[PDB]
Amino acid sequence: ANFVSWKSRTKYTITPVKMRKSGGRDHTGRIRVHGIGGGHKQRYRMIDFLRFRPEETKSGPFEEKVIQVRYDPCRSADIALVAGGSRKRWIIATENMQAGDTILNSNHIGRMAVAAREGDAHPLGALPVGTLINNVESEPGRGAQYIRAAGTCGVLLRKVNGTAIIQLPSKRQMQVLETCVATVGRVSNVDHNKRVIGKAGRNRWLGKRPNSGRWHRKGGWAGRKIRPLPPMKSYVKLPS
Amino acid sequence: YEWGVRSTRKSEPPPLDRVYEIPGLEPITFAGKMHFVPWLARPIFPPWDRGYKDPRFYRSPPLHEHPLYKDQACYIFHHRCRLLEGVKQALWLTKTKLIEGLPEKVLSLVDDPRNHIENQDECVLNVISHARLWQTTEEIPKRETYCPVIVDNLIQLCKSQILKHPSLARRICVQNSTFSATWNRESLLLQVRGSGGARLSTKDPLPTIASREEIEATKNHVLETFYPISPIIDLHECNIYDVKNDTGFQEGYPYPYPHTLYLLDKANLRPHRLQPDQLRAKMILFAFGSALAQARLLYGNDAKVLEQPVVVQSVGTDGRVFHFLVFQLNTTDLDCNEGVKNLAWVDSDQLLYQHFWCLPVIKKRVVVEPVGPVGFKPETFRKFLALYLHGA
Amino acid sequence: ARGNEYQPSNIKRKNKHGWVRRLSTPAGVQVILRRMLKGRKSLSH
Amino acid sequence: ELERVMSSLLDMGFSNAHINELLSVRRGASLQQLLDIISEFILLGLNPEPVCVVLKKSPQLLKLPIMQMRKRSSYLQKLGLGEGKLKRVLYCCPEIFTMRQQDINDTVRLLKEKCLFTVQQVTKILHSCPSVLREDLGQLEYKFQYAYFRMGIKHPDIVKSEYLQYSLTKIKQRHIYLERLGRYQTPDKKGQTQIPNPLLKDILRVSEAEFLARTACTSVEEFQVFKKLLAREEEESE
RNA sequence: GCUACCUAAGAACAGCUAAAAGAGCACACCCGUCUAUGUAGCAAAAUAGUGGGAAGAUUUAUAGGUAGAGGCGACAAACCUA
RNA sequence: GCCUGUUUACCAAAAACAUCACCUCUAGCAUCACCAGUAUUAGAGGCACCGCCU
RNA sequence: UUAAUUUAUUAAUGCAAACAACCUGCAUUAAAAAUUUCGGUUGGGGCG
Ligand SMILES: [Mg+2]
Ligand SMILES: [Mg+2]
Ligand SMILES: [Mg+2]
Ligand SMILES: [Mg+2]
Ligand SMILES: [Mg+2]
Ligand SMILES: [Mg+2]
Ligand SMILES: [Mg+2]
Ligand SMILES: [Mg+2]
Ligand SMILES: [Mg+2]
Repeated sequence: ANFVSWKSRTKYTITPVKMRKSGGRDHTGRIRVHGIGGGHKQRYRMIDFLRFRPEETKSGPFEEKVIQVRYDPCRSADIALVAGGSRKRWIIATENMQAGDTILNSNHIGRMAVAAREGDAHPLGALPVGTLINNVESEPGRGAQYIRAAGTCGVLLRKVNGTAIIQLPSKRQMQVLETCVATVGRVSNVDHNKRVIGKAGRNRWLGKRPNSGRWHRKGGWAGRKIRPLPPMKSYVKLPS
Repeated sequence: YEWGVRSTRKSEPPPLDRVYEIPGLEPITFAGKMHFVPWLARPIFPPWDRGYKDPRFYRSPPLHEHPLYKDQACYIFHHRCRLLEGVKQALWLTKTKLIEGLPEKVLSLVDDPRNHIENQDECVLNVISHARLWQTTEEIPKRETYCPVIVDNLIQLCKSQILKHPSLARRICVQNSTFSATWNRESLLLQVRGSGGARLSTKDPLPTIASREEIEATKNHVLETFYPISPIIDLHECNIYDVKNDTGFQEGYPYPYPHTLYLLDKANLRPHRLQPDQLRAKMILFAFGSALAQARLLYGNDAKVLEQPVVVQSVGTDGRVFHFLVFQLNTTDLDCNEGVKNLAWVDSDQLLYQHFWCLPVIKKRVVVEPVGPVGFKPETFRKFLALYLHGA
Repeated sequence: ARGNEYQPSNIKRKNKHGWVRRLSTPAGVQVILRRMLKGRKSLSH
Repeated sequence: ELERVMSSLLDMGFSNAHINELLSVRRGASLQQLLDIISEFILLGLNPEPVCVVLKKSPQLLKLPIMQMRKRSSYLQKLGLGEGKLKRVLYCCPEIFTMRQQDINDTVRLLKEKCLFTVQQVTKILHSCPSVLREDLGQLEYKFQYAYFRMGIKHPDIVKSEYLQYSLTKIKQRHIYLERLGRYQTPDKKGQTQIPNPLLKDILRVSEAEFLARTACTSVEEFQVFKKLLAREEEESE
């Protein structure tokens, strides 16, 4: 197929980008993921997941003003247009982020624990143990990848040496260098669980389509079965 | 995270043939064949020179080599720039103090009923109805059509006062005029390249509104600042620019003095339309730019407090909502935040009419709202007429 | 109900069976070569 | 330096008594290695005094390469053995950090693929009885299939009552005795039995006395004779 | 170029009732419940009446994509040029 | 059978399929699907809206 | 499908090979498959 990814834009921008739906299809044109197709046309707002991104020819901790908090069609979380210095960027909004609020993005690992105010980003080394966090990086400067969905919140479980133990929302422990940045608080749109789809049409609007033949293997779906050993073959299906 | 996936990035050229790595021998390529063959070496073609020269096949040089390129980056405000902080940002950029409401000097010009137009409300209602309903064979005219129409018809209605005011003969509304003004603000050099439209030029400069005492009183006022938003935000940071002050006209032009800048936000789509605050900011910046170009043309290119302040008006409208501005530039010493400050009187969100019903709404076969404007406000047209009559 | 499976459109015809698409693959080139060998008046569509 | 190590151990929750105990425990182990090992152990969620007890019991852990120690700790965290879970594991079988990654992985893969145990069930089994890791493959599969097919037990019950902890010899000795006595019946194709079978706690958890008095209702002499007979039967079969 | 699903960018949806609805009645439009006709027929699946939906998980034009043990499938082994 | 929908083009429109709702299982993660997403997420399977008594 | 035959291919491991990644060869276990078959007598079928 003549499929070229829509994710071709190279320069970050605030303008929503026209994104092409896939239908669950590979670049080969064959269905790779079932149950995807249609839905409301959407525009993609490029999220800057690296909260500590000091502006060009600038460095050090910087503050930013929350211009607005907006619904994002491409996420469970709602996003925040936030402006600092002479630039604007989209970030993931925390639970109580409001328009006009101020946000701190620092790389400073203070000797003492920094007062953790919801919404600001500090290196994990600077946070008190037991603080709720989100938008957690795996490596310093990689960019947030974990705890990004609406209402999610990891816990800074431990800090020893230069390594911090985080409890991901799946209640799995993760080891990250304490120099990696995370933002304080739980992600916004905390009521995303309680939303009721109500009707099949709403899922169709969200772009989920009812799809069958999801396995493509001979015989379709087949649950795993325990293959009895030769000694145990005599007891597999004992008649009544 | 890097933007732009590999599959969309330009493909890496195929590796060079190993024959090119062997020093002593000349590879045999398909260059002589004048066409590709897969079993011969790929030629290394020298770059082609005569290409990016033809006018229809031209490549501009890199920005570094352009004549007006400058290492110091100017911040330009053009017609399609939307200030984040709006009026506050414009006030900081222009070193201006805001005053709510139009000045009494201009507001009094319409208090007496002699200046009131005969059949004023009837004519204004006809203008609104023509712009919004009767303009075209189409049932509902779009904003791109009814904003310029409403502005031009209101201007004609005001110009009809030439009977009472013969001084109105010494003015003309020019279109597509473009001005440019540069000035410094705390080592930041800002330019305004105002294009807009409908510059009302007069043969005589407008009288100053603020007295010497008020201009000096502006010293105490502190210029409001916003943090962490820099005042530069949403201004085009450009290294290619011209620091010349252009008033938009050749020397010797009759009607040299700007009187009113009519800015109209006629975009059909709300996202393409300025917010009211951003429109007021654009009005402030364009009035300041025209006033500054006039000041640099008259009293030379010297930063100083103006002995004779330059007054420029502006009306910024979306077709329904109007904003009126009188800007007094009384200082070309903009770099410092201290001293006498320019001052702008702004009247905001003066809506000519609340809503217009192009179709008669019918509920249960009963006409509820008749066709036409609802909530028409003659006061806004009074203010418009006052601004037009100022200086006459 | 059936029989009208052909809903003509010259864009689809040329894009599906045209000379350029035939030459775009080695298999289609062999299609054209077979038609030339047979002596077809119309090599492609 | 010893200064840095002492400051770190003053941090991390360790008291001076345990710090001195561990310093004495050092069998030519560099202070840097000891600090790294203790740091990894408390990263795994283990408290300072269980860390001290474990290092006392098995000083060999301090000899582990830090790369291997970190890899094993990450693997255990992925397997879910962490915080208070790792404590009883490091007591019952402290050699998990010394076992081969391949051995642990193949035990887990046998439990999941060839035995159809959920991830949570695998974590519960490892937490309850780490002797499964010591137990060789093949034998473990035979034990599980004995529970599943011949005994008619399901995964939730096999996990609830730590069937995999008990020895295969004991399991067969009791189950075959019950079956030949007729007090235990393999569930049919429908999964039903004429009489409800005794519970696995009543079969394996209890001692021989109550096992023969309440579940089997037979005599200890008869049970001993049956055990010897079953040993002969197994030897002849194999 | 049928059909199934998808992609891009379009278009259509009277009137009444109701009021922001996978709402009601009912045109266009889509479908195909029942009956009759037809059965080499007008038709290799139609006609007439009746009936279901008809602002939506709708219908639909255009261009593109997925290819045979493969595709596609709100699974009927349905559909992929009778 | 929860509902509106879908299906055997051409003998079956249904109680069948789907469906909101719920449950189970799997997955700690970047530059071609999932997804420019990150466990309130994604994928798969089951069941049947809902509500009550145990 | 607990019919027979395979595991070429993938996925895991192991051992060699190249000095961790990656890759080659040889094994073992799986997944996915592939190929192939359906003796005779007894109204038929079950159990024979
Ligand atoms: Mg068609
Ligand atoms: Mg309608
Ligand atoms: Mg309806
Ligand atoms: Mg369908
Ligand atoms: Mg079926
Ligand atoms: Mg139904
Ligand atoms: Mg229905
Ligand atoms: Mg049919
Ligand atoms: Mg039918």
